[PDB]
Amino acid sequence: LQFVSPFAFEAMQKVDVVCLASLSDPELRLLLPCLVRMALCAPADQSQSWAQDKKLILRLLSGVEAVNSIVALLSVDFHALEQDASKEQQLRHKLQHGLTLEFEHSDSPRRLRLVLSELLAIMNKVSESNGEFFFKSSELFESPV
Amino acid sequence: STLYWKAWPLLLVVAAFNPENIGLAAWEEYPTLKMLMEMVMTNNYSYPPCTLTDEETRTEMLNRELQTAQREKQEILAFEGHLAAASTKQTITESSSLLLSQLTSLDPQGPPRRPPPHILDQVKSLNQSLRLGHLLCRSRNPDFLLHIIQSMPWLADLVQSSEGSLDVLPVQCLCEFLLHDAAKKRQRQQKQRQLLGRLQDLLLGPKADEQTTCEVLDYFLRRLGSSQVASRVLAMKGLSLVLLQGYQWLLRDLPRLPLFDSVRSTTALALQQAIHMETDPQTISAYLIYLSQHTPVEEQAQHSDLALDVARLVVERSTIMSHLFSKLSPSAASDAVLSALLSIFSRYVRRMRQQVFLRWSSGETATMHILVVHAMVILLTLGPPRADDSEFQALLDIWFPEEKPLPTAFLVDTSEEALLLPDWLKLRMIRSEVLRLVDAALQDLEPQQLLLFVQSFGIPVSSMSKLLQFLDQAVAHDPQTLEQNIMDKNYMAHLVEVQHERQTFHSLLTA
Repeated sequence: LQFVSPFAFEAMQKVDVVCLASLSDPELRLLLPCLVRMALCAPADQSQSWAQDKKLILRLLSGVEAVNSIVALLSVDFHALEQDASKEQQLRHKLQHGLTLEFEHSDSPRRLRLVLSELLAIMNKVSESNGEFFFKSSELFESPV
Repeated sequence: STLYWKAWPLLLVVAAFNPENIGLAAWEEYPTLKMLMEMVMTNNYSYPPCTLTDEETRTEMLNRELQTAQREKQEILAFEGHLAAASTKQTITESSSLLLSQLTSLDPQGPPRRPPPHILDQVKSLNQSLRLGHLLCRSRNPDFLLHIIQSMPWLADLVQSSEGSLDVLPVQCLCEFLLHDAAKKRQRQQKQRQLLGRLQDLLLGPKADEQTTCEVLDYFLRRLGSSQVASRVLAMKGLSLVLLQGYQWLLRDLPRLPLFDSVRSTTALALQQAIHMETDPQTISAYLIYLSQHTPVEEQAQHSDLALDVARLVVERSTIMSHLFSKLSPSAASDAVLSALLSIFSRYVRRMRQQVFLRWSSGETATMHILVVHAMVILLTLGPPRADDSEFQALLDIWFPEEKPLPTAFLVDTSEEALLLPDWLKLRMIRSEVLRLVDAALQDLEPQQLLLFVQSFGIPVSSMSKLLQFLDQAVAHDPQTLEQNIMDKNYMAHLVEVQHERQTFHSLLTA
């Protein structure tokens, strides 16, 4: 496994577009979702310097199809996902294939729902564990591919 | 209810001690008692059973038990109302029913019922104290363990409770204990070595016969096709122990079998299933190399099924394909895998030329599957291997011939022309580096498709230049409809400028 380099993290924290251009391919592959969120989403700042920063973010965002994957993931309806999550949380308070296979074959909304369900189940399991450490195994999160 | 739930363990102990007649009768006639000695031999006391891993059967039988409980509640309420009207003249409700908690339906051979938690506790205490699963392991006839075999954790703890049954005369049980094994540790290692020598005699030795060889390798293949990754790893580990340096057992040792073709047909089918279900890229590479070297080409149905399965591998597992053929690390193994897939699909295409019906420009007519056609064209995007190029060039001339039109498509059922090149595939064509694929994508593009292809990333600069030229052509043809399809003029304007440093359409955007 490759961890995020401190040079990449300080470049992200200092939002220096020339530094982000200087970083190479795999760390940008690791740092895709926030950068594409920057380049696609409605900017809070409307300054012209930030506009040049955004076009350089596009310049470095050249070459990735996971950009389009994140585009679809953003196109999934978050309000419906959120209210379904809330109802499932209330129910929890009151698949022949494996999880990795369902994540792969199922489309982006089902992927979001399944990872959300796993995270919420682990959170509830910790909250009922009350500080007692356990181990939770998921093939989706333990599949190195 | 108390008499019924306390009556189950006595009959359980009697059937466990006499499995020949009473145990078989409980296995066949009483589903609840059948489940009960299944629980005591699995040592996993859960409703639904751990033996049945099929979720829809679990939910179906749970709904059946819920309906049976509701019907029992209604019948008990009606009978208690009749008794109360006879004796005390009182109305019986759900909150005023004693027979609801004191009585249950007497259907032992009907649907299975939910065991009480204290009943499960005393059943598990009896099993731990009396080793009933160990008694069933000593019980050669009938072998309900092998009946269930025809799942790894309950097998593991059942064997650990039954160390003394390490052989068990069925060879399927021999390999089952081999996959379990894959002072006391030294004795287990020595007995595992003896069992490995016995299986090496049963597969490669003079006593290697077809029935036991097929049983051994079919058990390995079915536990490979089992959905658990630990089961897959244990099965391939056992296969390597009996027999890509980590897959040389499959590539080299397996073809050296005496009964190699007769097991290789079933092996090809089960490894097609394992290509459908597998996740590991190197194991998939080994499977593809083995199938390219060893698939029976003779059967048309088997060859078409093989091509469809590899097509599902190409399309549905595009992420695993990307890990296999990442441009960062071009490997000789990936080169050989690409050459093998090109050879397989080229042989398939030769077999047709010598579901959708496609007719060639040369006059050849056959009915393929559009997923298979997309698999060949995706291999065309994956590009020329470093070793062989003849198969690549032949397939490229077959689907994308020079200065003559493509083989046209029709539906099998309705004979209507179908879109052989979808928009995502044309996007793949444009992001690919092959000029023929790029131009073939470039012909017949809608302006909205042009906009989407320009918006998408991962595409070379020359394809950006060609897309810009085609967008300028669309401007010169119909600027009004393209401008109507344009949503954010400034966004696509900045996009066009960025691709420019990476004209007429840019002028239209600025206007």
